[PDB]
Amino acid sequence: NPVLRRPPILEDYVHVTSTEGVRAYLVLRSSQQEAQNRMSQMRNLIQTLVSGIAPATRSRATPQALLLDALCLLLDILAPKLRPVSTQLYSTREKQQLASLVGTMLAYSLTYRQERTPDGQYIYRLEPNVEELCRFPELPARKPLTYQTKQLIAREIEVEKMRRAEASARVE
Amino acid sequence: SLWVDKYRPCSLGRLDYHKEQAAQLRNLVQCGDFPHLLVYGPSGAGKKTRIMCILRELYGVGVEKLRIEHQTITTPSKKKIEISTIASNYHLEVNPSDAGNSDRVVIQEMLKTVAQSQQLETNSQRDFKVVLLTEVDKLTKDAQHALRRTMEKYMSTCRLILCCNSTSKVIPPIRSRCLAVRVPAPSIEDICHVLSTVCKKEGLNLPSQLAHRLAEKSCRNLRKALLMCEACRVQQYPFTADQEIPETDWEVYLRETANAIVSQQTPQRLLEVRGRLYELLTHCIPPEIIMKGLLSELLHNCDGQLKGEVAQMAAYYEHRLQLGSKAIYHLEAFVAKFMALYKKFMED
Amino acid sequence: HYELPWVEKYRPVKLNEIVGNEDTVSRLEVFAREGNVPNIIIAGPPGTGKTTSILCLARALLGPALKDAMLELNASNDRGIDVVRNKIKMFAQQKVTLPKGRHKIIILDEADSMTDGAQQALRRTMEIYSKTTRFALACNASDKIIEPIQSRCAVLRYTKLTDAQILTRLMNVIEKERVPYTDDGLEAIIFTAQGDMRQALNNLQSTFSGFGFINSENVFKVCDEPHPLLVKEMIQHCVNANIDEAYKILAHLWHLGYSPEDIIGNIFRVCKTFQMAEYLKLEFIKEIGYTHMKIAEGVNSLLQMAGLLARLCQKTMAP
Amino acid sequence: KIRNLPWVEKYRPQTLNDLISHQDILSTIQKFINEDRLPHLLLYGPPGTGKTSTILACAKQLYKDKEFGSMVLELNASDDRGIDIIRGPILSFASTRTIFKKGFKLVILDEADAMTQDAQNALRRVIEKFTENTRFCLICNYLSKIIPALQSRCTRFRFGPLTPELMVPRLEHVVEEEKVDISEDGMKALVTLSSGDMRRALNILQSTNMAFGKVTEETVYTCTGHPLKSDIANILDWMLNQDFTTAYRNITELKTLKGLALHDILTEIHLFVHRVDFPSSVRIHLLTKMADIEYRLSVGTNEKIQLSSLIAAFQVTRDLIVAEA
Amino acid sequence: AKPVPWVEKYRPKCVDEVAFQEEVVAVLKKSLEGADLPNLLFYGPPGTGKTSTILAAARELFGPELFRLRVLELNASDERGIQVVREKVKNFAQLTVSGSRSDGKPCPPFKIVILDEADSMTSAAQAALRRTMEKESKTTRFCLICNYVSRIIEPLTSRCSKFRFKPLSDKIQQQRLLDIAKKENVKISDEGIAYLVKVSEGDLRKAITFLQSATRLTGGKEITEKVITDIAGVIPAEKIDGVFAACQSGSFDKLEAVVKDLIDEGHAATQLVNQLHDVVVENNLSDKQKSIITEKLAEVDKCLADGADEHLQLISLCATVMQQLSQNC
Ligand SMILES: Nc1ncnc2c1ncn2[C@@H]1O[C@H](COP(=O)(O)OP(=O)(O)OP(O)(O)=S)[C@@H](O)[C@H]1O
Ligand SMILES: Nc1ncnc2c1ncn2[C@@H]1O[C@H](COP(=O)(O)OP(=O)(O)OP(O)(O)=S)[C@@H](O)[C@H]1O
Ligand SMILES: Nc1ncnc2c1ncn2[C@@H]1O[C@H](COP(=O)(O)OP(=O)(O)OP(O)(O)=S)[C@@H](O)[C@H]1O
Ligand SMILES: Nc1ncnc2c1ncn2[C@@H]1O[C@H](COP(=O)(O)OP(=O)(O)O)[C@@H](O)[C@H]1O
Ligand SMILES: [Mg+2]
Ligand SMILES: [Mg+2]
Ligand SMILES: [Mg+2]
Repeated sequence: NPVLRRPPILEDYVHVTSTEGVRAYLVLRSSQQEAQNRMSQMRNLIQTLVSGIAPATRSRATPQALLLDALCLLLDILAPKLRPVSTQLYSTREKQQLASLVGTMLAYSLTYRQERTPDGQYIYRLEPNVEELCRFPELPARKPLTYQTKQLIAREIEVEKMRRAEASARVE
Repeated sequence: SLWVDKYRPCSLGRLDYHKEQAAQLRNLVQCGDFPHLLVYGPSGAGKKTRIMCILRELYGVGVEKLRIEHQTITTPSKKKIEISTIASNYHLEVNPSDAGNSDRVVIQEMLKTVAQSQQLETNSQRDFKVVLLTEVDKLTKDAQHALRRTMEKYMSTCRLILCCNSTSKVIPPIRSRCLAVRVPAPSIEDICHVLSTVCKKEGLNLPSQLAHRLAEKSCRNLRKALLMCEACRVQQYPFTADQEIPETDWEVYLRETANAIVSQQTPQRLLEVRGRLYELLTHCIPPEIIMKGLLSELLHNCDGQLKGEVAQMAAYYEHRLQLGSKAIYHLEAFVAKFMALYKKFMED
Repeated sequence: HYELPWVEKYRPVKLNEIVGNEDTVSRLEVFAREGNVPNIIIAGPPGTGKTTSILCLARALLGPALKDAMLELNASNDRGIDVVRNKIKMFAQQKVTLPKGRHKIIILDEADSMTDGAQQALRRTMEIYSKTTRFALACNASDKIIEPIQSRCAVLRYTKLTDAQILTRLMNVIEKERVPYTDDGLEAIIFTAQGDMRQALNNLQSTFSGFGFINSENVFKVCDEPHPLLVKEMIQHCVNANIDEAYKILAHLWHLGYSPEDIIGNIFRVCKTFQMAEYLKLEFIKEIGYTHMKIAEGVNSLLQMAGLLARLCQKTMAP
Repeated sequence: KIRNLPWVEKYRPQTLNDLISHQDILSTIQKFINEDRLPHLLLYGPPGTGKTSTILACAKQLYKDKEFGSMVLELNASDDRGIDIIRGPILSFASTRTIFKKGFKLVILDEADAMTQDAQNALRRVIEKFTENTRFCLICNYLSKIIPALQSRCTRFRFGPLTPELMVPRLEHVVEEEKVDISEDGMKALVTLSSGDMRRALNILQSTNMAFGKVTEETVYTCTGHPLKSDIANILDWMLNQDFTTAYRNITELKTLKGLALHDILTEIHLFVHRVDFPSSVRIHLLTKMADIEYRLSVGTNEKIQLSSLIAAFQVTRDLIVAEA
Repeated sequence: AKPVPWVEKYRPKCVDEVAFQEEVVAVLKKSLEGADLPNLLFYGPPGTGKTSTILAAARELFGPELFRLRVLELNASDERGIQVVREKVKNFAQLTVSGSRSDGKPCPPFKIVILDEADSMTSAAQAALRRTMEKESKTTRFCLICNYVSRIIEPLTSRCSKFRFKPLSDKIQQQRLLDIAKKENVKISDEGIAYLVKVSEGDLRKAITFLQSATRLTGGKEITEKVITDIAGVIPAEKIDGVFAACQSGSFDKLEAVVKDLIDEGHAATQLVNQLHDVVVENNLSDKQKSIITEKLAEVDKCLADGADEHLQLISLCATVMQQLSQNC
């Protein structure tokens, strides 16, 4: 036993007592590659997404903060219920909501555009594809905006960009 | 501008919560001899909001006109690295963690270019310059050991407001020289008051039970609570007490992973949740947040004698994930250890 | 006249005397016997025999025309932006009479030190004058040679030398030099060789010059290795979970002034070839790598080596 | 004549018989000297064991005083040793003969483990091409800092540490030529904890005679440092004897009155731990915990928590040691 | 007449103003008289005056006109490599002592190297300084200052002679901050300043910087106990008692509530580890439980030093101390 109850006579010893107060003595003497490609492509998509953000809103949150909180619920903001009626027959509240939605699209620099399909029809989609960054394959589907609504949003974005150009012309 | 950008406070007095700390930081920066600040707390507490209020009190109304600067730095391996910084005429915010392992160079070269460069104007601009080194908890230790000598050789020229979430990842050599400013997260009543003030600023009417559910389902994160409140506003404008709040697809995926471990504990379900976790990882959510959400949804199902061991395992696997390089293997190890523990718990 | 060292004395002259990677050696011997060699870049660890193979191939292809059909450059030359334009290109345009199947040979040894602009300028000179001249380059790290230079040549990769290929040439040198030898000295000198022929030959020269007889203590005294018999005993004590005897070996090695990096490299090399259970070997290698990360990050002392020994003893009692 | 010099320079082994420990390497290099076949050498080992003394003794023996400047090219780390020096004075030294007397020359590169890698890869052709004209003595501290080609090009000599069984008469000669009274206990103190080499024992004696004038164990430990085994026995007696609060307050009293490091309290406690006959499982646990505390202290931790962890590692084992009986 | 950083104004200008360090004050005054100055080893606790005493000794020896030509103070605020101590210290040690004091004061015939904060040096960095110290000892002098003596290797501690630095009692340091705030025309009660010098744990410079930044925080008004806990990030003791009550309860729901509270209170996890350790060593827990809690605090501090998440490490530490506190319940 390395621990001695009796103290050593000739050899040096170091004492040891426990909490009870009892004395003792010692002796001193292909899924991974494709997933990595997908993650790299999505990181490049995130960098191109945050590169287009205006500097006034870029400092307010990190890319992690914008990705976790302000993308999917932002995607819920950007797709409200919109009736297929022209802008001349819209109400004042609908015009204000349209102006606010176009302003929030301009703040994040998101613009709809036309894309081609092999089936023979045209589709509308955002220039940064943020729908891959939010929706999951197992999630239940949601009704997207119609062709007329997305085309109206795109043309209102274009005329609002020209409105901002002429605003910068008249203030300067 | 969403509901997390159109409704942010301007000055320190305009905060809806932590008003006595706002008064303390107002008196701190009024004299002009303020030390290096280290702001910390949880995510969504109001840290960056209070840093912008501090910069709004320090300088004029010219701190909000931010610009983006792209700087190409040279590594010791002679490989050029682009870093994106936010700049102004009054301060400078750098996120060196985007440079990864080269962040020390951003400490050793970029910081000097803001510290050995004197201010061009001494009347409108004050005697010092503020450097917001954002997410310094994710910085390398060599960068922080190169940070102490830059912040103390040029005390009279540059100030550092280091923003982080964990000061424990910041070395105590930094924390000794700098003032620790703590930003607590708002309480449930504070989040309900913020949501009610936002809705009354938008002409809305928000039932108290729905505001309480929005506050409870955001884990005391005000940004996520405001964004899901706007999601509830868009989804159904007549606000009901039992309104389905749009839970995020990341959280729904973690819920389905938890219910998949509950329903069947087999290696093909392990491969399926590996696919779900890969889908989350390719969506670039950081794996610490994925581990936090997995544990938060996971312990709601486990028994009272099972919560602590799963929490300790989660902490160990998060530590090993931060120590290593690849996160999928450590997340798979966490899910495999949890399903082995559940199998042992349900089989006896 | 002075005696050359055995590294340069026993350099092979023919391709049949070159050992290691015998498929590439046979291909080069076929190209030397027949002719019409393509552009060749040889990459691998140093001491493999890239320069020797290039020299033997060039000698066997040329013969008497080595002073006119061969242009040899090394890292001691410039090989800058002017040498490629005004020395390589004029030799590519130089009319040299040669037999059929034989081309002019431009040896560019150690192409890692050559600049990127020189490699960009070399491309058109290699492509246009490939009917008359050929290019044979030797490099250690193949990433420094750019992609267009890599694509224009048949790139050969040489592996590390095994023990039998080293031992055959060592027995050849021993029989040519009449060196009295044993088996333990040979296995110790190929343990200290670690796949390097030149280091093995220099260690053999050191053993023959210092003592003249080949046993394990002689080579471990003149090559001053950390003596992997004691490291083997230390790993065996960590298998038996005896921290006292393993620490006595560690204190004996530490009293002699050995660095932590060298003793942990020797402990990794001994643990690689150890004889135990496979998963126990995996856990030991993982723990040794975990401690080697601590050593390579900067902190090293007797305390962390004692912790390595104690964790190796703990892994035995963790089933 | 008396000279105002340090005793590590005042008593220097000018000749090959004055060096003590490495008898076999000295005999081999004397055999190389006598028949003139001196090869390229690389000398390494623990610092302060007589490598620079050996190469300077060989240089002053093979080359005389009137011709030492034309034979020995000595460059150290204070001198710039870039590739311009490799292509300049070293290359022109190796490629030329001697003006005065015919013979081969010597190049010494002191502290050349911090050499630039381009210089190391450029010196290989200088060594091999001019091996008849000159030989190269590369002296370093670690073998890993040089390329394996330079390791193979020069014969390797590891100057080992001076053993306690042989380094006593050098101390006796120095203390006889200095006329200082010395005891056997002071001899044991100079032979045990003086880094295992005769590069500091002379400096220990010189600083002890500078500070006090008499060399005993009491006046050295109050002048050197490296706190006494009574103090370490007390700082471990608090951990293994008293309760956690009193032990923690007394050890932090010692560290906030004396000024002891926790890192070298760990080092000396670690050395003490193998002296103390702990049980094997208990010592395995203590070694794992102590190496964990050292690795924690190698990064940005709080030192007070690590001191409490060092106490707690023993507190765990207090009951175990007592109940083992 | 600008407000100076108030750790700089009350520094001792001479060696006579240094308190409680009687042996080294006598040795330094004998060196001022003209005696032989040995190589110094200043070792002791932080805040007791290792810096200002030798700086006032240099001010008395050389004055303002010869401070920049003879005195070299090295600290961790600049890069200290192997080549740095090979080149700069050895070249400055080989410089010639020239220039005399114009006010009639005698000048010592050597330079001074004040090596302050000498724990950041490695073994080879201190191994390089040895021949610099001894061969240039006629031209320069060395004063190795550390708060930790044995981190200097046995050679370089043997090349110099020690002088132990005595700590400060609580009553002597109370008065220092007392007068500082009195002169600054600022107000602080007795309980606040007593808890301040208790929290600082003997580091008088840390206490003075706490006083200055708390004066900045209050802006001229009363510095209360809550701002004293705020200025060091000190968690209130009832919140730590909140942890020790939620862990005595044995319920993981309240434990997660208080851990999410502390995370949502934004408290530093390292400071939480420090305060929990101080509370656990000032209490009456058994040795097995206290050892397990402190070892887990060290492991948690390692994981948080390597970058683990604050919430997960906090809930793991609080879960195992809940297990320890409810083990005997
Ligand atoms: N495979 C081999 N067979 C026989 N001798 C060899 C072999 N490899 C090397 N040698 C000997 O070692 C000497 C040096 O080999 P080298 O060809 O110079 O090494 P290397 O493979 O060219 O690597 P580097 O980059 O040139 S150092 C040769 O001159 C031979 O004496
Ligand atoms: N064998 C020895 N016998 C007697 N004195 C010795 C011996 N070896 C070293 N010394 C003493 O040590 C002093 C310095 O030795 P050096 O050879 O300069 O140290 P070193 O081996 O060069 O190590 P570094 O790397 O230069 S610190 C000499 O001046 C001698 O006084
Ligand atoms: N002995 C003393 N006499 C008078 N004032 C003192 C004394 N010690 C400390 N002080 C005062 O307290 C302050 C702290 O002293 P410092 O010299 O900064 O502490 P320190 O010695 O540097 O701590 P370390 O060990 O270097 S971290 C000084 O600036 C003085 O104002
Ligand atoms: N005092 C406050 N009043 C109103 N809204 C606030 C307040 N503090 C924070 N918020 C909101 O909460 C969110 C917190 O995000 P942020 O300020 O970036 O903190 P963090 O940096 O911790 O994420 C912001 O979007 C902000 O709009
Ligand atoms: Mg070659
Ligand atoms: Mg030397
Ligand atoms: Mg100090």
